[PDB]
Amino acid sequence: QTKKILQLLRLRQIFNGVFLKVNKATVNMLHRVEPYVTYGYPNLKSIKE
Amino acid sequence: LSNPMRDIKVQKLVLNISVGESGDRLTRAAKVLEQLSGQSPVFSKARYTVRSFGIRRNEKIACYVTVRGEKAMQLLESGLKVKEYELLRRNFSETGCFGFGIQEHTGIYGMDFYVVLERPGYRVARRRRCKSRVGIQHRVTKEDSMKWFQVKYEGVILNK
Amino acid sequence: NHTAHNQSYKAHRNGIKKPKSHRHSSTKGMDPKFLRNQRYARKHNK
Amino acid sequence: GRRPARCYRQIKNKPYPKSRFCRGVPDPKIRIYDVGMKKKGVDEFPFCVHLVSWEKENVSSEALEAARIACNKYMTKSAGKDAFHLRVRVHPFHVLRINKGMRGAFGKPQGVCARVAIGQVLLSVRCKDGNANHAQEALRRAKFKFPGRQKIIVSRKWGFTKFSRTDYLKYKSENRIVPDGVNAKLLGCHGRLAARQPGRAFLEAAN
Amino acid sequence: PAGHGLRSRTRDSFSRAFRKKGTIALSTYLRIFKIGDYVDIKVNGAIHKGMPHKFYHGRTGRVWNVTKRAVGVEVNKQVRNKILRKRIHVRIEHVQQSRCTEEVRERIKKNDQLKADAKARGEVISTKRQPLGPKPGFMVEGATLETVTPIPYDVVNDLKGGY
Amino acid sequence: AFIKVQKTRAYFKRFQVKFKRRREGKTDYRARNRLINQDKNKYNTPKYRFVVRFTNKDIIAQIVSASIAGDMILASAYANELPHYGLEVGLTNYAAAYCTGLLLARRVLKKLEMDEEYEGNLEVNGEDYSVEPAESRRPFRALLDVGLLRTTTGNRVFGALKGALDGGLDIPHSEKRFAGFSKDSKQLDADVHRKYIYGGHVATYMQTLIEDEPEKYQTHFSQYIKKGFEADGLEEMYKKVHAAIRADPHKRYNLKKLTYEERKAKLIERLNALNSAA
RNA sequence: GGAUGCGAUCAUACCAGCACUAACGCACCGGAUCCCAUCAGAACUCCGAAGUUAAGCGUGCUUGGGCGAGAGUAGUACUAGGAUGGGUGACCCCCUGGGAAGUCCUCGUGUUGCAUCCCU
RNA sequence: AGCUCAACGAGAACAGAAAUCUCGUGUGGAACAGAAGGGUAAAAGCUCGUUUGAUUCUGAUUUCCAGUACGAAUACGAACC
RNA sequence: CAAAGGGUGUUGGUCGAUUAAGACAGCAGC
RNA sequence: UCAGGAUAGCUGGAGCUCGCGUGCGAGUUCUAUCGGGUAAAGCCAAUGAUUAGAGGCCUCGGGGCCUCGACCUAUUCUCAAACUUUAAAUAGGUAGGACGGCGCGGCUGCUUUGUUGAGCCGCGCCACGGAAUCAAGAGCUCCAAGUGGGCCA
Ligand SMILES: [K+]
Ligand SMILES: [K+]
Ligand SMILES: [K+]
Ligand SMILES: [K+]
Ligand SMILES: [K+]
Ligand SMILES: [K+]
Ligand SMILES: [K+]
Ligand SMILES: [K+]
Ligand SMILES: [Mg+2]
Ligand SMILES: [Mg+2]
Ligand SMILES: [Mg+2]
Ligand SMILES: [Mg+2]
Ligand SMILES: [Mg+2]
Ligand SMILES: [Mg+2]
Ligand SMILES: [Mg+2]
Ligand SMILES: [Mg+2]
Ligand SMILES: [Mg+2]
Ligand SMILES: [Mg+2]
Ligand SMILES: [Mg+2]
Ligand SMILES: [Mg+2]
Ligand SMILES: [Mg+2]
Ligand SMILES: [Mg+2]
Ligand SMILES: [Mg+2]
Ligand SMILES: [Mg+2]
Ligand SMILES: [Mg+2]
Ligand SMILES: [Mg+2]
Ligand SMILES: [Mg+2]
Ligand SMILES: [Mg+2]
Repeated sequence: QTKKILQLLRLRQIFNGVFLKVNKATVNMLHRVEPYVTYGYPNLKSIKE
Repeated sequence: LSNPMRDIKVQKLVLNISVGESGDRLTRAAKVLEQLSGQSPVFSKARYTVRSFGIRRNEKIACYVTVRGEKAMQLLESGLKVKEYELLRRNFSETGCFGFGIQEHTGIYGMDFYVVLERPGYRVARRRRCKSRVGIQHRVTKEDSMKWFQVKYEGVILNK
Repeated sequence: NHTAHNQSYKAHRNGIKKPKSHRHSSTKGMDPKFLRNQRYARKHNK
Repeated sequence: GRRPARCYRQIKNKPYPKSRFCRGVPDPKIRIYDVGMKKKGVDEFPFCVHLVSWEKENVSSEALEAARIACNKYMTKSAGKDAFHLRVRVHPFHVLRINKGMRGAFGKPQGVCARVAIGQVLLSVRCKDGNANHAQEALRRAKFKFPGRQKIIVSRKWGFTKFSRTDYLKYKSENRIVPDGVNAKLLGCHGRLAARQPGRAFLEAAN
Repeated sequence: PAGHGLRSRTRDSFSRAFRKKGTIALSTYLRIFKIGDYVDIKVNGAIHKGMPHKFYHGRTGRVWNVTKRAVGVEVNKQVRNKILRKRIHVRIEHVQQSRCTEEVRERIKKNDQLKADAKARGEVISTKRQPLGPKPGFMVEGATLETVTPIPYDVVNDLKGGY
Repeated sequence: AFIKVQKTRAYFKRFQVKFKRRREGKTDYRARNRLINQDKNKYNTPKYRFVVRFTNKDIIAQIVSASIAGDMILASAYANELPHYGLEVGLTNYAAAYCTGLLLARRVLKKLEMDEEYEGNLEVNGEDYSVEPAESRRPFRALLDVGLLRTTTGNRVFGALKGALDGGLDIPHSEKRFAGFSKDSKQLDADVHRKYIYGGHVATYMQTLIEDEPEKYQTHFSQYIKKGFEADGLEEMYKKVHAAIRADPHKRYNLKKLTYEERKAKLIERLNALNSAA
């Protein structure tokens, strides 16, 4: 299950990163791969860099 | 309470002769009821085999007949006349019924007299459609049956 | 004696394969009385 | 003879009670669960102290009787034959099997034991406040008869009732308590009104 | 067969609900079934004819045939790496009309009119539903604040109702 | 000695009530299920029931179709409205049942706008009759729903069945239960059946009492005498009624549930009275 | 506002006790020639309309039982995922989530379709 | 088609714990060939009436499962009852 | 690998009792 | 038949049919809806097991009017893989359009009292793609190897 969800998030390699819109559908997917990822709210500086 | 529809009456009279064995005795016993009641009696069969009583299952061991109407009254006074118009207080059931037994009456056979008292309107519990229960106040009680016997035949109830 | 170990992994190598769904499905096994009338209705269709 | 208790200390199998499927089970060692003055009224013994289990383990019926006898003897001497009521709160309903090679190893019934949980009361004693010290000491001796770790807790309830001592006096002062031997019945505001007595009819529930 | 009968392990699945035995209400026999409808298979334990195998109990299928007393139902069944389309006939006592698609028909009409109302004004829109999104900011009026703190421990309370 | 209570809490907890109509003793759901259950490959094809019910003083006839919300009445006919056609007495006998069935048949055909194509039986001779199909339309079909009565030979319900058949309705049936059918001969006696249709059996009994028990005749047929109906004139009366049928076919007295406040107030009064006692 | 016939939902509709009902009904009820029916005209069947609302049916009531709903039990029991977490072990805390059930307490005691008729 | 069972309560010559008969209560506490489970009350139980669908002709489906056979079962069609 | 059970070893904590109206130890004649 | 073989699965090779984001695909979630009887719970609910007193003490037996036990009523301790009213978490099924919808006509030997239904057909009109995320793409066929002793958490 975790393997499939990480693929749907396009996180196929350690330390890969992606943006993700917030909605109940996506948040519940993320909840099921909690120990394999870390995430948060990126500020303008982070998005630019 | 004094409505005409509350008048007590004899619903039926049942005469039971439990000879306790098949054969000629049962045939003779049945003939006694037929002439005494004017209708063919029914032959009852033992429910379970009992060696102590000497009866086998599904064997005719008794005969009874049901009588209604005037002949029930005519045949009921004769039984009470033999009984001297006296009954024990325990002979009346809680459901407004009473019975007695004679042992003198082919031969001589002892009979079992049981009387069912009912008021008009008991059909509600006997009909097939909208079968219901008779109201509690309208049912014949133990006290009502005793009073009926004390006014219908001016009999006596011996507590003993 | 028996075990289902590794069998789900084998099934998912190329599966789970859903059957191909076509617009029209086979009429085999349907009520012959209904089917026979339908054939006559198409015969006289114009 | 009987195996050491360590062999069946841990709860490893599903409950295996005596039934039409398990036959030839020996009787439990413990057969009496109430000792002392068990006919005393609810108002006689306010104090109550429990021997509470602190582990999840099997307790053999043999150990339960030994604890009851040990607790009973000390309490009788220390306080008297009519100054306490001891109740065993655990019943052994689980049957232990023994396999007397490994072909067809399903064992025959050996004995019985009780499947105790964490925080479950093992023994209870009710008496007067003056004998609280003796009651606790009696349970201390019984602790050495059990395999696991237990704890002595002084109950805040009136004897074996389910009411707190403060609530029991509150209800009794209001005339809402109907003694029922060792139990106590609380009168509410339900049921046929004619069933109540002049001084035992209430408009609101006991809250 | 081969170690298990047709109704093996159906002690609970095929038993009637508590205090719901005896006569079957006649609304069951007044249902109308058409080709293409979705039905949920729920075995009634009192009717022993036309009853589906225990596997199909609790499954939803599509109606592909209608007979005098039964409906043909298509049910998906996973066998190893494939899904099979199992076609079974079941007496109508064991089938309930499913509400799995109850929102589709009413949703299409609303989408059609919304697009029509938007086409006349030359405003391209989308009728797609969306999952719950993040809430916007707002102000909450101040009120009395109740302070919550951890409770001191008491052993006597480590039991339902206390010791 | 003291007897254990039979109806305890446990008894009521596990008790399952039967259907309201069943415990009221009015509906046989085994028969009802087999009467209304339509083939699923017929979809929304109503299955009409010819419902005939007899009360102590009236006959009720209805054409009924089943639905989820309840039964729908297509047409109804009551024997109590036969006086509008001429029949004043014997509204529950065999002849009245025939008239009630005939009236329903003409009314339903009138409602379906097919009464001209099917005129029914024009020669009522007591023989078994079944309306032959017309050219461009089949006859209306209905099923007899007798209810909880005993389907005995000569039963009034089959008298109403004959009237419906003579009215032009297709009702599956056999002649084994019409009045006049013989168990041994296994044949239908038309003369006896025709006798019952026109109340001949009622007329025969009226004449029997006159010759033997005139006093009983006055009481047993008081309403017949009160309206100048004789035994020999009943056949002509019914034949006239049949022709007429084909020619043209809030104050509250019950207590109201007490409100919560009223019920509570009365409870307090009883509570205080009980406490003040003793 | 109700009754009756057929119903739907199948206890908020059941069970027990007590009380009450205008009109039309529904009943009880009268009889046993005919159809039919039995040991038995009790039932079933047929014919009838003298009597009675006594019962049934209907309605109301009960600090009634049951049933239904809420609150509470309780973020408790249990549980998915996590840890080179604690502990000798038995077991357990914490982290990311889901989350019951008796007792006790309060309230409720049917709703409704078609047709006919009464209140009119 | 009609009927209602187990059990209990209160009654009746011989008759009693237990023969037969009467009334009342009775959600199945009975019965349904056999193991167990499920199911069933104007019935699937009990008693009577009439009977042979325990029939003829294919095919389809389910269970087993390789989606083979056999056994068993189910839903139709065309006949005769 | 280690247990039940123990320590006036030592370090924290919880409840209770006593004490400038004189406690505790020793000393003195309660 | 049990140290084997065949069979299906897993695997390779050969391709073929298409597709380029408008994908109709997914070991994921969301929305709606359906099934369940494990964990827990329950006995103060059926069935079974089981501790103690209390009241009533009518009626039955026991012994010596007394008296113990049976009985009845309301309570009470403790239980169940082959008990259960209730009842999770996790997991299971279905659905979320172009294979949609509407309008007007037509066909039938099936169906209806009934051009009443049922399914199908023709014509016309409408249909911003009808949850999220992803889609190193999707489908189809042929021939064949190895394997059919497993082990660990
Ligand atoms: K210990
Ligand atoms: K097995
Ligand atoms: K039958
Ligand atoms: K009885
Ligand atoms: K220490
Ligand atoms: K529970
Ligand atoms: K229990
Ligand atoms: K191989
Ligand atoms: Mg040793
Ligand atoms: Mg084990
Ligand atoms: Mg084989
Ligand atoms: Mg297998
Ligand atoms: Mg069969
Ligand atoms: Mg019938
Ligand atoms: Mg009579
Ligand atoms: Mg009345
Ligand atoms: Mg109540
Ligand atoms: Mg069985
Ligand atoms: Mg078969
Ligand atoms: Mg230690
Ligand atoms: Mg080798
Ligand atoms: Mg191979
Ligand atoms: Mg669920
Ligand atoms: Mg299971
Ligand atoms: Mg279970
Ligand atoms: Mg459990
Ligand atoms: Mg090998
Ligand atoms: Mg192997």
